[PDB]
Amino acid sequence: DIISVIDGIAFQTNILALNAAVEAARAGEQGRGFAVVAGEVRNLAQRSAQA
Amino acid sequence: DIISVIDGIAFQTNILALNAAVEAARAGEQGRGFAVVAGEVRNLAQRSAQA
Amino acid sequence: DIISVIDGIAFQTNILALNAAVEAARAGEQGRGFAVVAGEVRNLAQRSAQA
Amino acid sequence: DIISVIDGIAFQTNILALNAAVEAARAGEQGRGFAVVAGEVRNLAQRSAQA
Amino acid sequence: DIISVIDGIAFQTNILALNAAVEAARAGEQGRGFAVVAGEVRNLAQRSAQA
Amino acid sequence: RSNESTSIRVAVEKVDQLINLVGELVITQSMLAQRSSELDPVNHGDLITSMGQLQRNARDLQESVMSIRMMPMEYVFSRYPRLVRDLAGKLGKQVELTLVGSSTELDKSLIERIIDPLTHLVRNSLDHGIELPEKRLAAGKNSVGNLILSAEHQGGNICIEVTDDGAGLNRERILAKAASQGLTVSENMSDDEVAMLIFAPGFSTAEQVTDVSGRGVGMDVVKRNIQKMGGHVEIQSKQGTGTTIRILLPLTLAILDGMSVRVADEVFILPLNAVMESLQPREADLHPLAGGERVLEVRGEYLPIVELWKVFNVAGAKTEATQGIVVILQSGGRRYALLVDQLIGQHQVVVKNLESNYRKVPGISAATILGDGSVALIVDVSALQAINREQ
Amino acid sequence: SGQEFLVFTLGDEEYGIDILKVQEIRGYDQVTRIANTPAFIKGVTNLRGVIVPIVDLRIKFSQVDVDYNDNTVVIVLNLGQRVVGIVVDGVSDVLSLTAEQIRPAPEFAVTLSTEYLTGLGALGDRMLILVNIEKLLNSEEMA
Amino acid sequence: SGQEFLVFTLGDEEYGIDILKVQEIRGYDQVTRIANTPAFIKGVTNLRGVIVPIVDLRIKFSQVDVDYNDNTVVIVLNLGQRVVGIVVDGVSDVLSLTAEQIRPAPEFAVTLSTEYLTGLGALGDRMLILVNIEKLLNSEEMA
Repeated sequence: DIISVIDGIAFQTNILALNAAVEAARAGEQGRGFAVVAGEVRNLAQRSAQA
Repeated sequence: DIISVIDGIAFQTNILALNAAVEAARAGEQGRGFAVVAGEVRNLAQRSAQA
Repeated sequence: DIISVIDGIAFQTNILALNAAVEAARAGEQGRGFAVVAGEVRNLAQRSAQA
Repeated sequence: DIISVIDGIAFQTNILALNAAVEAARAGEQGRGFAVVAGEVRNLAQRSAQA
Repeated sequence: DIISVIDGIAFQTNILALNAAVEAARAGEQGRGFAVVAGEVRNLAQRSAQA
Repeated sequence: RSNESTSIRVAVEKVDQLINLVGELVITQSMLAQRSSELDPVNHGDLITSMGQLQRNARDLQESVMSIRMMPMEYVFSRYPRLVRDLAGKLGKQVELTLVGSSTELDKSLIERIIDPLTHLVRNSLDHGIELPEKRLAAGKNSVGNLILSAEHQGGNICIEVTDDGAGLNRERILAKAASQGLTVSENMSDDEVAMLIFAPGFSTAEQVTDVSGRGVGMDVVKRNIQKMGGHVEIQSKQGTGTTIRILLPLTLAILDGMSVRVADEVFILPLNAVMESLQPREADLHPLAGGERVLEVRGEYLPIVELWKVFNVAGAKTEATQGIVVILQSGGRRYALLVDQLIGQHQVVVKNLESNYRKVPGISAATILGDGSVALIVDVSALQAINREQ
Repeated sequence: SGQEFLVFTLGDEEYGIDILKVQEIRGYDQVTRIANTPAFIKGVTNLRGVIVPIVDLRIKFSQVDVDYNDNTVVIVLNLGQRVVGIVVDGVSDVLSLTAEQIRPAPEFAVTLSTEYLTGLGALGDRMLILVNIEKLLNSEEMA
Repeated sequence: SGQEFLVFTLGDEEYGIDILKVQEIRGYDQVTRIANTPAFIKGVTNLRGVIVPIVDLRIKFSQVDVDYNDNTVVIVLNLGQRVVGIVVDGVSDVLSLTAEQIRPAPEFAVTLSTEYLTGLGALGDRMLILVNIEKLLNSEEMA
């Protein structure tokens, strides 16, 4: 039951983490910092989800 | 062993979201798009970590 | 005797946690960063003292 | 169980206070006041965690 | 044998982390953040090396 | 009507005495400030705090005494029209002098030694540089010249440039004259670099200096006076374009910014203006070199690695670069590395000439003293630049 | 870096759009079915007090099968003049295509999708079908 | 936006002051008694080489029950003409009172006078008494 919740929480994290890169694209090179963080955070969400 | 990895991945996600949240609300009114996303991702990281 | 020290230090932490938020709000836009961090740190002091 | 919670709460306080010191560093001389409070809060976190 | 390797790797980490602080102060106001960050990273290397 | 004021006659000797009093004051607080940092912060808790407020006020009063001793640059620029508007009509030319940045100031002692150097540059432009009106219109250039004497401040320095739109400094003529006297030259040097080779003994804008120019003053003598004042000189000219000569002048020559490096017990100091970067090279960026030496790869370019312990013969030093630290230096355009054991940080020490009781030694330029009391030797970057060339 | 895009998968093929126009990504929420509209337009939803008509791109191209499980998500757009929603099977990731990677559109008798095909992100082996989100929803088939 | 104020505790009652007039906050420190002065003034303490007198607001209001603890806090101020601090038993919480929350002073008898009070800060079930520390420390009695 908890794994089913972690899978859901991990799935939602990919949604919010995905939007982080969208908002960072508006800033351009200035928002490149959040792009790297959003890229890694989005990857960790998949690793935690697949795990 | 996997839970130990998910625990670390879930914990690191909270650290990355924390730095992004602090940088978002660091200064300027335009730090709303990054503060909201960073706040939600940080909350899900704790829920996934405690889970 | 140790809990009495932790309880006292927990109370002092709440005072110092709010002192940063006081000077933070007084700085204006440049202090919004410390206000967010000081706000969460203050909550931990209450839970630490309540515990 | 409560000591284990206070240990975690005291640990999270160090992470939050750690980001505050890093923020004041990037700001330069415009964050010396918060660095003293941030460093002091970190010291109390170690005492609470050590205690 | 591993402790001897950790001591060697930790030694380089302290020297490498030290160069970051020197290069950070060389830029002046454009490296105040890396000064405390690099100054703290090298501190952890000394504790890890000493430990 | 904004605001008015008045002034009173003050002897120059009295104003000069202030520089001596504040001079030792700035030098005294600098030595004491270093001791408070090395010692524990307990007893020096509030002392270090008050030192910060005094460190800034100490320089504010110093710069104030100097500013009161300086004079507007317009007073110096008011003498050039006498040589431009007059010599132009005598030789049969049309030259209009333009002044930029008249609000700039300059020390009185520096005005009593920079007029003739600059006066010689303007005299050469009105003879060899600028041509006749007919020759200018033939090449599409305007008939009337345009001599510009710019000037502006620069933090703790003063910048003065002498831009000209004359015929320009010839390139092939400088290489032939510089190579004859035994000066290293090459075709790779751009037009701006060859212009810096007119400082040879007895030579200026033209080969005939003593014959044309009455006063025995040229680029070789001009640079000599600049060294006595502690300034620099730069030239950015090109054939068929113009000519520009920049001259800098310092304001305070008693503190030198440089990092304190340690090499087994003994401690040394390296100037900060010459230090570029620093890191810990590993096995993935170290190659051998002819003569039992090594080179450091920095973004493809393999710079020469100079061991600091070999020059001073320091026993027990970190001969291996993987254990010690390597800092990238520079002196005269070319860069070069330097091996050391451990670094300390940036510290503004006070220069102390060693010639007061002995003489200069190879590899050292000056010295100082730390907070404890030990003497710190300031390594010379100019000497190390010549060691790698022999390797 | 070059122009950024937002590539999303619709089962098998891939399509890229201007990430700057994308507002926020959400899930497959409830919608109001409107029989007056065609088949490729499911319904509308209320987002921030604005009627955001949802669109099913998977049905416009006439694919094999269309699913509506939890894997399906929605991407809120922002055309300035209106806010339209599009249904997607799943987003891939955010990339940054350069001038050399973006290839020109093909040629054929009928215009077909060329009305909005801004380019083809030929990222080595992975093929990207860059489609202009503005001209897509504002084309004759969608208008 | 509403006017910001710094709230603090003094045993049982609660008061507030303008945040702009406040400079910093720091724990209690040793002071120096002045020759012939009121009882509500503890003394003067050094601060960055400046004489900053220390006044106890709890004793100034003339209360019945007075207490002392090691957790005392002193709020440093920065008035337009002087730099005098104030002692408080413990800070409360920074607020942003609006035009409706700032009510006039009561009509009955209170500790201070009408001129030494800016208003009343309403915040749920916690009535705050706004004190005009500016003119209070710079009044005729303090000069």
